[PDB]
Amino acid sequence: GSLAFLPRKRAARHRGRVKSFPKDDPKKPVHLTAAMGYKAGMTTIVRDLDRPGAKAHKKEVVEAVTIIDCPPMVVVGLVGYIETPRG
Amino acid sequence: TGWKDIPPVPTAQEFIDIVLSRTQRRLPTQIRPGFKISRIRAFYTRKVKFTQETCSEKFGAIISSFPVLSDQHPFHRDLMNILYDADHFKVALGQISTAKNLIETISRDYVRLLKYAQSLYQCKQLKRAALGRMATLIKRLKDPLIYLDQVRQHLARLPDINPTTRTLLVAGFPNVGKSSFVRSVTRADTPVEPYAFTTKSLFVGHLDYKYLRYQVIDTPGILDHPLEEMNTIEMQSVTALAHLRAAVLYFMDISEQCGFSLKAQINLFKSIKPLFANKMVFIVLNKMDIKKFEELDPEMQQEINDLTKSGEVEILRASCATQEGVQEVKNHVCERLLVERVSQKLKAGTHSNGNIGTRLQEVMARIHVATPMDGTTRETFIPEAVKNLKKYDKNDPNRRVLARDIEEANGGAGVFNVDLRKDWILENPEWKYDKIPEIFDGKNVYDYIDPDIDAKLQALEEEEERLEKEGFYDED
Amino acid sequence: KRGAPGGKLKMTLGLPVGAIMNCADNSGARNLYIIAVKGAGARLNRLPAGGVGDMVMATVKKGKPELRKKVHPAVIVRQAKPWKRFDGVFLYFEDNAGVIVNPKGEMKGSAITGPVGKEAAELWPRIASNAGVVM
Amino acid sequence: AKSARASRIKENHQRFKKNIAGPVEAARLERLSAKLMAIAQASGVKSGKSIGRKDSSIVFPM
Amino acid sequence: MAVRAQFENSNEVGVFATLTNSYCLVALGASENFYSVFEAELQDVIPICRTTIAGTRIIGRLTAGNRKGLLVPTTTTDQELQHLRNSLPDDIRIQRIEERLSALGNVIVCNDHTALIHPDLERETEEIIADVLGVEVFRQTIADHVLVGSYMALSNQGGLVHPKTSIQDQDELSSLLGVPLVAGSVNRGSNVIGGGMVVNDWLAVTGLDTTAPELSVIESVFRLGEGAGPGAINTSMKNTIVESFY
Amino acid sequence: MRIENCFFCGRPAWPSKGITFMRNDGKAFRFCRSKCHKNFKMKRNPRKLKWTKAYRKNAGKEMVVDSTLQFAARRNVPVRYNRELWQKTLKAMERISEIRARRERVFYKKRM
Amino acid sequence: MPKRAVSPAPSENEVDIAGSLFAGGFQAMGLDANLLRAIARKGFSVPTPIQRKTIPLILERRDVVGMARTGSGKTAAFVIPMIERLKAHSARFGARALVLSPSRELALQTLKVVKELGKGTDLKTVLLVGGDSLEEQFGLMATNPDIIIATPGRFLHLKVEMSLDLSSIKYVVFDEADRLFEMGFAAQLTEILHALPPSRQTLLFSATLPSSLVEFTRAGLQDPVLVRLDAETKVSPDLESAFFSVKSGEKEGALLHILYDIIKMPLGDPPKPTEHSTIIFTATKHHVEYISNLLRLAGFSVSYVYGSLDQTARKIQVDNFRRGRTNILVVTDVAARGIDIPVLANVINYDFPPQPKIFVHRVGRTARAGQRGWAYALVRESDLPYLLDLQLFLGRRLVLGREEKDPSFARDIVVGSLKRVELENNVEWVNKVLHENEDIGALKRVTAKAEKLYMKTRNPASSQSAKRAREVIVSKGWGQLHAIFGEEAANEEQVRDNLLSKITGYKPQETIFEINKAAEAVRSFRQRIGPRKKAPKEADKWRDDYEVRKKRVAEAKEKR
Amino acid sequence: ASTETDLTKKKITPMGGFVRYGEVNNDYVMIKGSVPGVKKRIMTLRKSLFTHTSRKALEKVELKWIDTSSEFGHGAFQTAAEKKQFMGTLKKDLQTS
RNA sequence: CGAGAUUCCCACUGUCCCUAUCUACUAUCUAGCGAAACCACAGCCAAGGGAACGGGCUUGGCAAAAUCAGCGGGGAA
RNA sequence: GUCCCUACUGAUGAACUCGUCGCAAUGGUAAUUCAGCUUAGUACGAGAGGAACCGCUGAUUCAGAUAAUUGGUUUUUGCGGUUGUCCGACCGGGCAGUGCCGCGAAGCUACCAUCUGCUGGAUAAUGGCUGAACGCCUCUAAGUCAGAAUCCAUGCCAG
Ligand SMILES: Nc1nc2c(ncn2[C@@H]2O[C@H](COP(=O)(O)OP(=O)(O)OP(=O)(O)O)[C@@H](O)[C@H]2O)c(=O)[nH]1
Ligand SMILES: [Zn+2]
Repeated sequence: GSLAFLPRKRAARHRGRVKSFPKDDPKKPVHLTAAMGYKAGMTTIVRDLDRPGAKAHKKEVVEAVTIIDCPPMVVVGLVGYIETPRG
Repeated sequence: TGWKDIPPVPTAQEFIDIVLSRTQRRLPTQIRPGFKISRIRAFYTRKVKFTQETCSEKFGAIISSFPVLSDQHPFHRDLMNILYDADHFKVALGQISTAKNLIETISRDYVRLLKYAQSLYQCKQLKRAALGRMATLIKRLKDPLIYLDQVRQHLARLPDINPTTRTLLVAGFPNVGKSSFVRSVTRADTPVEPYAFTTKSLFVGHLDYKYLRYQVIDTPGILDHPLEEMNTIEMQSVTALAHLRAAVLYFMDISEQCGFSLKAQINLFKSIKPLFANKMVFIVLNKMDIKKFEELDPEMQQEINDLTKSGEVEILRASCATQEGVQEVKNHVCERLLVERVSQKLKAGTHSNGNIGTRLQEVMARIHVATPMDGTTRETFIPEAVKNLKKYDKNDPNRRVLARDIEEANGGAGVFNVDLRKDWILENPEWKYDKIPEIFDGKNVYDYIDPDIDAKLQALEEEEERLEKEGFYDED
Repeated sequence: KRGAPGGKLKMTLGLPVGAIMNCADNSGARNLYIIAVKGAGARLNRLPAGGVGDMVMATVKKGKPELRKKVHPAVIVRQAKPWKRFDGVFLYFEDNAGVIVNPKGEMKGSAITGPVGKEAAELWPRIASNAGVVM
Repeated sequence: AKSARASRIKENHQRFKKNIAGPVEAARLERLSAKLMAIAQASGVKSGKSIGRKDSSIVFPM
Repeated sequence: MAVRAQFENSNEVGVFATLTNSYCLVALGASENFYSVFEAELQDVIPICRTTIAGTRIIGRLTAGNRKGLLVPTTTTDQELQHLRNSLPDDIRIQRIEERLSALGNVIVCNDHTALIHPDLERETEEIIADVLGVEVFRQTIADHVLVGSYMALSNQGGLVHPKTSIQDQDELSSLLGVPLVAGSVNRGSNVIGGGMVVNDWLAVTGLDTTAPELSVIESVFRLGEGAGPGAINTSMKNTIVESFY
Repeated sequence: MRIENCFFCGRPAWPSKGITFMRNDGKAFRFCRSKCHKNFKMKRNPRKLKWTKAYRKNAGKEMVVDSTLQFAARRNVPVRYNRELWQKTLKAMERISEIRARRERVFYKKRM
Repeated sequence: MPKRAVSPAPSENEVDIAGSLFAGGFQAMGLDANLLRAIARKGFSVPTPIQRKTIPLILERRDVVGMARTGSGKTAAFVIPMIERLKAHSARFGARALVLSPSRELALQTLKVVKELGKGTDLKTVLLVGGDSLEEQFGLMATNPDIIIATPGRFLHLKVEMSLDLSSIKYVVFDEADRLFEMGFAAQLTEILHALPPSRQTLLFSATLPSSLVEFTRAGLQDPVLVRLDAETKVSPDLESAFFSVKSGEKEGALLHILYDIIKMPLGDPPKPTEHSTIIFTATKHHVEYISNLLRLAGFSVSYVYGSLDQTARKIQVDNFRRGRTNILVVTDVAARGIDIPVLANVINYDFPPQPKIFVHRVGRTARAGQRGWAYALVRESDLPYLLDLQLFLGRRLVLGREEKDPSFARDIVVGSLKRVELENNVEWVNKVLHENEDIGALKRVTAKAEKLYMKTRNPASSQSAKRAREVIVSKGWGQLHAIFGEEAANEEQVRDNLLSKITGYKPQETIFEINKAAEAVRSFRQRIGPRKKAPKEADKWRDDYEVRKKRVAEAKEKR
Repeated sequence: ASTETDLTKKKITPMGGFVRYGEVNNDYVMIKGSVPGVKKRIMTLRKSLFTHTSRKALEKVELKWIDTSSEFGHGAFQTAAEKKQFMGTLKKDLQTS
């Protein structure tokens, strides 16, 4: 197997840590970076492909798609981080 | 097809350097005195065998790749002989074989010596001695490699003609205008510089004549020498004229501007006449614009007509400077060549027996034209629009839009997305760019499309009203 | 160019090396013996498998005496192994069939018996030309 | 085949980023931030404006 | 006027296209070279429909029709039928037919006057062909080949026929059609004329590998260009044919 | 997209559902489930099998006649696009749906 | 993958007449009355020379090695004395006669001959070939036959399986031993030889005598007498010979020229051999296929028979040739010795044979029973030394070009060049076909690779043959026209080629580079070369034929 | 689950509800392809760290329909309405009514 | 039911694998009972350690209790 | 003429009051190749033939995932069928170390199915800029630019 994913470790937390966020520049307008939901399941869709240069262009394409139930999330806190020579 | 796919050959020092580089780099290189004597001898004999193998494969590639002189068409063999002395080429390509064979002999010799070697220093000096023998052999082979490299380079940069195909040779004295004629008739670049031997090699162009390919060859030229003594350039010229089964055109000029007397051209042509007796030959009076065919002296006219007397010769006029008659002369000569080729093709298959060849049966099947016995012609639908629209021309500025130009403006092959909605034709225009329902309540809207469905629904509603009057839903 | 089709989507290849498939064209062969699949990758212990629209080396084990025990390229036309199609449709054929083809694309035969896969017909134009049934 | 980390491919990817996906993601994030704002608006010491103290392995013990 | 064109790199323009008098159908491709060549030859005199049949690239061999009507197989979908109907003018009828022989272009070759069908074609399919296309139908094979559409091509001016057809077979075929016929090769000698080329009343498209003699004979037989060639031109330059095709 | 009708099982087979198997003489069968696929492979008669729609049909258990059933047919001649036509088609679709529901109910009522 | 996967299937046909170092009716030979009646019923009225020479020796109980072509009656030759020695079935357990044959078809042919010639006798004959049931062979051995006809591998397998005792065998026949050795049966042949008792009479019938076969016969036969088919090596005086020096690039066109003009062969299907009977002998099976396809494209009636061809295919081809449906027969060597070839009128060898004796066999294949025959050879510069070995072997004077006005084409080996005009036209048409149809080009490439391998694997010539090959190449006769083309031709080409001879004999003064270090090297090189002075499935109720299938199942169960 | 192509008023949840999950009544995200995790598990969606380099992104999607047959079996009835209409009336439903 | 018409297979092997069948061998936990071999003292790794002698020693890398389950490194002719 | 110690990994783990949300030193690190469209029958070329950049679309291998759909597996022993036996017979049973035959959910799966695989800097060969040694000259001496699938980090995994 791949050496970047071994030894096989259990996930310390059932939730899942984000680790890395997109890099910040002041110029864009304000926006959140993340959201959460719950994997409900998957269904099948058929789509009019709009990929120029593809063999199946402008044709019915059948794909499998995951459904994530996403109730509205509630803001309950703010946190302020400071940049330090130790991170 | 040619001879350009001939691998380059190195010099002596080069070949030594690369061969020793392979035997150094491609095999294990470390051995120790503490190792077993059997493994030591195996190591050193593997070195010797690899050196043998690389030398043998390289020399084998070289020999088997150079051309085999006396299996080619006589044009080719004599052309490569005049360019490159055949006996000397052959003694070279000889030395190289004998040298390779001696390499394999030394290989077995030192293989037995290493097999019976008894010490590491023994194997040391044995391998050193063997590799020294091959090094000295190539060192003596230094000069053949240079000669063969030069012949390889030219044989690569050699024009490739087809002796069998329809060919037209242009010959004569130098400066007559052969190169000018060939540039006029075909798209081949030939130096037209005005000095005696401008072209030192045969030049080749191609033309089309009612959808048929012809190859035109320009030869350098021939002087008054009686073919016993010649320059090599004149020798390749005469070899082409003698071994290229083709139409022959001899370009001569009434003006002695070429530097040779009309009598000199007459003597040269009668000398080369037996070489052209079998063929069809065409003397072309060039530079008629500066010196026409009338004004020269009557006995000169008489001698050129006496030359004309024979039945396989023809006379034509041309002026390559203004291109007065190049089209006409090429058309006429190639037409007669085509007629002769047709005659030969008919004879091949019309040979005496009474049974025609399968290819000839096929050619009659192809040439046969079918026509209805009734002789009636069906009426045709050609519209006046395509009758009077304009022809499609790429350089024309005031151009149509073109889907290609729309594509290039809006991206490329994988960028532009074509829209069929603009091509849709509909009664109400804003109908376009509208979604079309397909499935509804699990039944196909398309499958249930039908005109007069309003009247059919009215009929169904009348039927349901009759049923309701019948009480077709009451509970008892 | 090496004899590998260009512009082919993924499918469930169902014809391994060494497979006895039946013949499709009127060349005279009764069956073709898949012995080598052109374009297959280099993986150890993995038997090269071919699908519809792939030229595969074939050998006539049973056929007319003129054409018997002859090796020439051939392209897969029908496969009984189920494969899916981009419209989400899983389909398979009754048999395993291929038509003898030269490496440029000229088929030795003249008529193709039975139906022809859309993949083979699209990847090779003359298969569509000389194929009387393509579905 | 050129590596995924090849300099030429990196330069082409940067050009694509700056010329194609740029404006699309810009307009996307513009409408997103607009809807974010829609939802969102949908004594110094005694007041807390001056920052004070709340409520050592860097310096040696003294 | 016959132009050499490539769909992507294949010379089987007949395979990738169907061309009739009142319309021409072009397959959907990653590029518009092929559509643009057809519009260049036909600057909007007749509709050029970008059509796909049953999700297939091979429209030339999966549809057959003439001016009066178009025939497409069961395998095509409702979207594609609506594509053909809406793109095609009202003067033109379009029909989907149910045949075991799906390759309708292969089993059917037709012009504004006549039509030829596969020997094994169904009777109901024959009658629907007749009443939809408004043409009369005969049953015939081309050089003992059953795929008339692929192995041979029709035009109201003239026709090009399988090269190996016997003289008597060619004579009877030409008589029953009522149009001039010539047996010849296309695409540098490809045996498949119908797949090699597609031709309408007043122009033709071939592959680039078609040689100049066969280009000229196509011009003559199909009365293209200035119409100077009725076939007497082919007889005049027979010598070129004899040398080239020996 | 077009809702297929299952050959053996009968039911309205959907895209990405069922398998397609065509036999070399040229005929293609769409199977809604592996159940009907295998039942057709095992040479069973759909007439003999009781759960099959066409048996339920031939037995008279499911109603056979009437203008509504003549409405359901595969159309072979296409028509140019028109919002008015398609929307009147949709309201007709609802109207026909209630027709079929009521008439199936009453047919079963006289069956019992 | 399967292009020369193992080796060229026709390898070579090696013969060693040095094996000669080993040493008129049936009523006159006095066979039994029943055997005479069986022979008369079979139709053998006059014995052919092979059995006329061998049967008395076999009746005298001497070991025999018989050099005889296929079809001369070798099977009858070794079965008639065998039956005459047996005369009855033996009540004692143990086989008495054993015959070993290469293939099952030849074994079946031998079995049919044995049955037909022993109609009436109580001799039990068995066939043991691959593919048959081992249990059936065990049962046959239990029934205890007196005569066995078998292949070496199957016979060895049965012997190992049953621990069979061969001490009772007194009569041993090796049919087609050269074919046995070519197929590689030598190991089990030697094993069977060791297993057989020393007190046996050994007959070995072969068309060729390879060195390995000679060694095997010397090691395993007790004073063998070598019988040969009369004057098989004596070239018939009625054989006319012409040899053509041809280049590789013009060589197919030269063959077409010989077929078109020299023989004047009609084109198309012909309307017991024919009047022309053109056979061509080549080196490799790839050459056979290439030449066959090219000639059918040209319009000839060609049948091709090569070494590793399918049995039914080769029978059909040989039947077509012998019944005259085809006029040309293309074969290398192996299929030639294998198949029955009737009297021929034209023989052409495409690839010159390495061995003069192979050439002798190939030219004795024609001109038989006093009939005149024609033989044309295609000889290259590399094939010239083998031609010189041939002229030494035949003892015939060499006529190069036109050194003699009227050379005797039967007694003098006449070599010349072919006519340039028709040569070039056939070369042009060959080139056109090669450029046009790709199949022929692929065949050209594979036959070129096969020819290269054959050049490496061909037996070399002699040093002196190479020598006077060099002097022949130096001589003028190599490039001159053949004597068959006419004295008027001789006149025109003699008027012309003399200045052409001067052109070809040009010694250039300096190379074009002389016209740098490379130039200096060329000049020094020049100075150096300066010249020296099954039951049905269970019935299903839903199935339509439920009751019928149930009845079938019940019937099968009753049958058990 | 209703799409412009088919005016079939239904939710994203197929017949009988999601197997081992239930029926969703909230905002939901429908994403292409197989995605790590199992049912009932928390899924963390986040933005890409880098601006995209393919037309797969900024390719606009147009849908046709969503499979709403019961995934608990090999069903082919998208809506209860069409199911109760096609199957007709049953004896248990008739006795209840 | 139609002589109903048409299509596919059957071989051997002193060859390999799988599945099917037969015989034989196989079983865990907690309670209770309960040995033996062996044991100068203990075992991280790298280079050095004249005598192919390292576990001592020198210089370093470093070095955090205790269990269960896998795993690999050492112990002359 | 012969069973011992311990490193490592995973899972646990005592005390630091319990719990939530985080940081990241450190260690590992992953993508590979081929193909098709356009460029283009263009540049080039006597002919034959015949590119590359940009852009687009696929495929091989490897890696991490997933069961919407398709095959496969049935201690779900679910539904239907069925073989023989005995209990005198019904009955219901033992029955064939779970009887066999069809279809079958869920689950598990499949190179037998689907998805995904990412960006900055510094460099080596080399090509340069400015310019001394050496009044010419020079990529080098000072200063400096570009440049390989290279290296280092982000993206990823552990914490
Ligand atoms: N006025 C005139 N001059 C001509 C004509 N043709 C050739 N020339 C002269 O020929 C000169 C060049 O020589 P070429 O045209 O090459 O004649 P050539 O026979 O090929 O001999 P080379 O020069 O050695 O190649 C030009 O300078 C012209 O002056 C012609 O038709 N008219
Ligand atoms: Zn079903």
